[PDB]
Amino acid sequence: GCKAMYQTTNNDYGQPFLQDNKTVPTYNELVEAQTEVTRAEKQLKNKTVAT
Amino acid sequence: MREIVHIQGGQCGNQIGAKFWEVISDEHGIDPTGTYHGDSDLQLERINVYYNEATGGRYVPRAILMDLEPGTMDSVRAGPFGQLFRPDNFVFGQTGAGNNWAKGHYTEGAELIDSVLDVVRKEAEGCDCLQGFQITHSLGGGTGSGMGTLLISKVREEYPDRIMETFSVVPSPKVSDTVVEPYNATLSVHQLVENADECMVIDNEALYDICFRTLKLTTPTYGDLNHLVSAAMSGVTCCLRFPGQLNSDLRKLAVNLIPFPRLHFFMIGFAPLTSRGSQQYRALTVPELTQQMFDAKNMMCAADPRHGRYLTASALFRGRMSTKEVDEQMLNVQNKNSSYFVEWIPNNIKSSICDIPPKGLKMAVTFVGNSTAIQEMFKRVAEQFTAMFRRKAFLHWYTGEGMDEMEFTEAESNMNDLVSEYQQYQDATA
Amino acid sequence: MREIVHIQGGQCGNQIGAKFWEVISDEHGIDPTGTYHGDSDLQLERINVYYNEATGGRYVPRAILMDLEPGTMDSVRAGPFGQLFRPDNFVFGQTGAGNNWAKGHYTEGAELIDSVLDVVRKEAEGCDCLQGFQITHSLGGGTGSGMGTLLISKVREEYPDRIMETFSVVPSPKVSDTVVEPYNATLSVHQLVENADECMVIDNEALYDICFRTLKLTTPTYGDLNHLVSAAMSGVTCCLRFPGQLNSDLRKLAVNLIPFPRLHFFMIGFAPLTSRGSQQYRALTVPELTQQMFDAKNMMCAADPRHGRYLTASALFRGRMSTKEVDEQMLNVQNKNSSYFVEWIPNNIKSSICDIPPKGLKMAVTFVGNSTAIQEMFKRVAEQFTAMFRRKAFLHWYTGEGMDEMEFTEAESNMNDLVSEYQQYQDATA
Amino acid sequence: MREVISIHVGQGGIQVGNACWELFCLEHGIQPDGQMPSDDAFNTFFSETGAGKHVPRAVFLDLEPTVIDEVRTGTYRQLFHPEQLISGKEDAANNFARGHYTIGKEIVDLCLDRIRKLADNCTGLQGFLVFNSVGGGTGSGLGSLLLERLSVDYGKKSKLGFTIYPSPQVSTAVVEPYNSILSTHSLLEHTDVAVMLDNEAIYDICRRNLDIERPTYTNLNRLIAQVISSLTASLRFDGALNVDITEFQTNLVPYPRIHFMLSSYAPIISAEKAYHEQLSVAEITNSAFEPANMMAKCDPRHGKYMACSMMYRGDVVPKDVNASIATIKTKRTIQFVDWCPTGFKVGINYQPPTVVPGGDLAKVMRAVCMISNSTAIAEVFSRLDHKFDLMYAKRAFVHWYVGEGMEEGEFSEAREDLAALEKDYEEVGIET
Amino acid sequence: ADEWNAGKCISGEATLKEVQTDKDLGKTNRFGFRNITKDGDENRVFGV
Ligand SMILES: Nc1nc2c(ncn2[C@@H]2O[C@H](COP(=O)(O)OP(=O)(O)OP(=O)(O)O)[C@@H](O)[C@H]2O)c(=O)[nH]1
Ligand SMILES: Nc1nc2c(ncn2[C@@H]2O[C@H](COP(=O)(O)OP(=O)(O)O)[C@@H](O)[C@H]2O)c(=O)[nH]1
Ligand SMILES: Nc1nc2c(ncn2[C@@H]2O[C@H](COP(=O)(O)OP(=O)(O)O)[C@@H](O)[C@H]2O)c(=O)[nH]1
Ligand SMILES: [Mg+2]
Repeated sequence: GCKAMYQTTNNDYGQPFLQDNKTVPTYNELVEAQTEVTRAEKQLKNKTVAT
Repeated sequence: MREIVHIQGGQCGNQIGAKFWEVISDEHGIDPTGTYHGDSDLQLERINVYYNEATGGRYVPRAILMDLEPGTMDSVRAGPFGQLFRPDNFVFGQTGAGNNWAKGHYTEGAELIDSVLDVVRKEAEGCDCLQGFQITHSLGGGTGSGMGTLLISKVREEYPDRIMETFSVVPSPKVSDTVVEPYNATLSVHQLVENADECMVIDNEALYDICFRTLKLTTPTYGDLNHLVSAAMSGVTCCLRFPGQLNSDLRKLAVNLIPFPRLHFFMIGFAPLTSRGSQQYRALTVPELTQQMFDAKNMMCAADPRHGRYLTASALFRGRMSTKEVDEQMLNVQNKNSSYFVEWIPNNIKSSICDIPPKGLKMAVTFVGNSTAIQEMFKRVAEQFTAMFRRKAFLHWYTGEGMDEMEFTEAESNMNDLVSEYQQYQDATA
Repeated sequence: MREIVHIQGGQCGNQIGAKFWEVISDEHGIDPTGTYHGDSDLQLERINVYYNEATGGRYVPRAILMDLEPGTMDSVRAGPFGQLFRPDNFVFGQTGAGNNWAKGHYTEGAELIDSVLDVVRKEAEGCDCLQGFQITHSLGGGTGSGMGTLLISKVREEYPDRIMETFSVVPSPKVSDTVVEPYNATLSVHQLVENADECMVIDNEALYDICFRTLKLTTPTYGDLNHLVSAAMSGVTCCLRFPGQLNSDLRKLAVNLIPFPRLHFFMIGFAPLTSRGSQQYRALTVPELTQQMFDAKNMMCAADPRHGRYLTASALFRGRMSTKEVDEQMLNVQNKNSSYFVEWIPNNIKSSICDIPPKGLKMAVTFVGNSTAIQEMFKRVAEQFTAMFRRKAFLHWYTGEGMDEMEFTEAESNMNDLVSEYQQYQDATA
Repeated sequence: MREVISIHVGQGGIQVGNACWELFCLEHGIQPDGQMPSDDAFNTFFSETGAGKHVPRAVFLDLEPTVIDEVRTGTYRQLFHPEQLISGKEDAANNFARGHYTIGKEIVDLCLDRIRKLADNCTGLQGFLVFNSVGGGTGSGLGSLLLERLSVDYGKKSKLGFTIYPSPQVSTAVVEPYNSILSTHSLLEHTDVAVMLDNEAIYDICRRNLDIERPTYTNLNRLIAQVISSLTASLRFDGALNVDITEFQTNLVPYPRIHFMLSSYAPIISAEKAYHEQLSVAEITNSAFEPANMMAKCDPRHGKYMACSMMYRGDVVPKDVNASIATIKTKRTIQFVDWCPTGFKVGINYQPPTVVPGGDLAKVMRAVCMISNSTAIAEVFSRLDHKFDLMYAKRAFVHWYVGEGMEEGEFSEAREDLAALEKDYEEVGIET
Repeated sequence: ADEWNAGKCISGEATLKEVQTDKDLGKTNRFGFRNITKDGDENRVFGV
């Protein structure tokens, strides 16, 4: 019994906005910070549930 | 809202229905006392499909239990989840059937059917808009195939437009349990084809094989076999109780799976099924779900699906997955294996998606397929019947209760009629 | 204002009356010592209907107890709630009738009835505005069957415009306790049909069937049967003693239920009734209440409604509920069972809503039905009567106390005429 | 200066009267005990006692004490006059002969004396409003008797009857087709205007608009009270186009025998789905002509229209009504009779409707109430005629009537009057 | 050689939740067609 299991499609229609309008990251840092984003994507499952 | 009423009869039917309400209640979060204890709101929008609300706040299922002997029902009421059933819904005889089809359909069943038919009517008129009936029973016994087929015939007269579901545990020669199985089995098929709208055959031989080889458990019991039937049955009507991308109730399945009115015998399967020690090494993705879906050893029937041609198949996907990948897998199978699919019907596979997977699982698929390979089960039953009927063995009990051998001859011809007609579409060419 | 007096005769009548007074006292909050300790204003709002106020502030029922034997009289005096009755109202003979209608109607009744008629006149002249009389008796016992009907004749002779009610327990064929029973049954019916404005029939076998099947009691008794009858009796005057949306009284019921002067024999029933095991599985709603009401197994009579057609029916509803639901249910049942309803009177169902349900229940229903199926009881009674009378058996007891065979012939002819004229309208068509 | 007297007879009339007086007190702010905490609009329904409380101008009449005793023990005990609540001892019990020949004779004397004691107090009496359910004993018995006595004692005063006829297919009593026709003969020549208020139509209104699947009688009575307030609203409230009671029969009655009409009301909405529509004058007037919104179970599309008296209360603008009415005439599904070119009598009031606290209705700026005379009302007289002939053909339930002092042959005149009335509707409807 | 049920089972126990009247009389419990207004406007005239 998991609470996250009950989330359903058709709730994907408009729901707020995660990133606020006053803290927009610049283009320079978004390019620079892709190393951790790729690193986080690859090993997220390996350190949470694989252990 | 479009409710369905459940009727279970006979020894095997009660055992199947005993575990069905265990699975459904756990899915909807209902304790043995009938008080809702769920966590998510989606468990209550359509809970009235299966359960009735009572004053005081407890939910009672609309289930009817019928038998000629009180032995099995006294066992089911004392077990867990046995207090849910309304005490007024138990109807029983005092003589039993003894695997005598005539006794359960002509002499004893004919005098008790009036009482059980009354409570059947009472539940039906209580529902706002009835959708149909679902029956769990066995074709290898007296009380099962006797009143089971009698009840369907009677129900069809007062509800000619409502749908009907039956889950028939038919005998297999490898797993023999009674010496008079061929007699009463071929008699029920005669009457079952005329009335029921959806019939899904099941063999204990297949369930024993899937437990020993796929699930890989050393000592199976009837509890485990009943569990596999419960999961498959609940997956058929799951989309009727939860939101999803494509909704498809039981009426939609019948339209897309039945090309001709007499061809309504299907074979089912459930995926994924893994052993207790090998679930870490697998990946839960659509490509791996479909490969086990089409496995010949994964079906719930002794018939080999690779010995004939599929007429039409239906796949109910549960969980969250991309719709493009679902269809791409379906189209790919139909092209690479053009030899196993009938060609005069284009795109003979149906796909349905629902958003709520079973508890404790990430993705699941319930497979229903109308295949011409099902004729093999009728072929072997016919051989055993005619060999034993020629010497008129074990017959005087069937003929000793107002029945004549004329009905026996008619039944075997009609089942012969079904087999020949069912096969000739396999050889049909455009 | 519009109060009624109660008079009871015979052993069965006395038991019925005692339990009825117990039920009424419990519902109105009157202790066995006659002191008021109710909890609501509506309890004391209309207490004048059934009770009298004496000095000191205690209440006494306006009940008149009549009999020829002091045994049951002393038993009911020493039993519970035996102190409510005024000691003067006890009038009894010293010999008894010995289950002889002639003895109870000509020899001792004629000489005893002067005092009981005096006390009846006293009560009737003492009450402000009389509404009617209600009498509890049986048609099998000689003393009740004779003295009660003679007193009905006298009371109708002296008070022409008032209403008379009789709650009579008619003989049953399967449950028989007297051998001369058909004789005095027919003799009672002949006199009763001429004078009684209303007649209500009860069957011991019907009560046994109800308590064994619907109630599922292992050891029923006369206490339980009297409790059922008492509840059904108080259901009639509930609407007269309590406010409601559509109030209705005895005259209203008579006008709306009696089409023709001699067709005034009704059958009653009470709902809801459930066993202790199924107490919590039920939901109290108007649809299920009407279903149980129109269920033939709930009737207090052995006559089967499916063997005849309803002329008129009435349904007194107790409790807070919507009027549209009741009206729609009545129309729906009348349209669904149109073949069972007489067709030359449209909307032959009367519904009344009262706002005070019985103590302990949120809702309750009382049913009074005038159907053509009641002729069967008279048919059986007349069959037994003529079978015994063709041989003149047991006739010397009746012929030795003033009567002769011409009275028996006239009574048989009148009963046959009632049966024939009552059956005529069953097949009469428009 | 302008007054009307209200007569309540029978349980059906009383149980809707107390609902009406609940609404009237809220409109004028009179507390239930009768006092006003903090101009003389109330004078049409109430009369000052000299110091403090205001008493209603209505008399309650009944033969059974159950409903009256409910009022006397209720919280409205201190409002009504103690001796204006006339009650009997014995019920009529669905018998018309009992209320017209046996018991009703001994009570009508008491009521006329009180009505006389109420008319002398009034100085500018306008007319009478009488409430009674036709399908009952005392409702039809006493109601016929009061109409006969008032018509000779007062004469030219206009009498308005708000009758509740039995529903077409559902009913409470079984013999009400008998005593419905008997009272029909009496009211034809003794009341100026009669209104059809059966229960089936009101049940449908609650189910569709308010979405009340299981309504009780109180919901029905509240809706009726709103119509009565609107009809009288022009008498006690200033408006752009005022309409008096005497200005009804001059504009609604084509011929003296044709004075049966059916009503409608709009808007009827809850307070949560009212956010999603603007309730413009153009659409509220369209909902008034919806055949499902008629207060009587009759389909107006089966016949012509004679006249329509429809009133707006609120902040409607006169130009808006003409624009809305012009659209109606251009519509083809609504057709009028050929000899009546203009058929709209319209009034405008400045007083928006009020709502009882805890009531089902919501408060809005606009409401329209209609009284319409149409040829389609001929169906209801036929359907009761069909039911009566079925039972009378074998003289069912007749021994109850002949034994109470009424002649057996009286049923012939009652039946023949309805057939005469039908002949009038079919005769007037044909073209020229 | 009979429990408490001796004709008393016509009216027994019936806890407080059972006895209360139905679930709604003359009112709608549907979300969209209910009568209660929100907290923001306890009273406002419903038009334009
Ligand atoms: N609209 C409405 N109609 C009612 C109401 N109460 C009774 N009626 C109507 O009245 C008819 C029966 O007459 P009743 O009002 O019950 O009794 P009555 O008018 O006082 O006449 P009696 O029988 O002599 O008491 C029924 O068919 C109903 O249509 C009510 O509260 N609202
Ligand atoms: N799946 C399953 N099958 C059962 C069970 N009990 C009996 N059976 C099957 O039912 C067949 C015998 O049926 P029978 O008891 O005669 O049916 P009946 O006449 O209705 O009582 C056997 O071949 C068994 O395989 C059970 O608990 N589960
Ligand atoms: N329901 C009920 N019936 C009773 C009771 N006592 C006796 N009877 C019935 O009354 C019949 C005999 O009547 P009887 O007592 O002789 O009447 P009596 O002569 O007037 O006293 C029997 O058939 C019984 O079924 C009782 O307490 N309750
Ligand atoms: Mg009344």
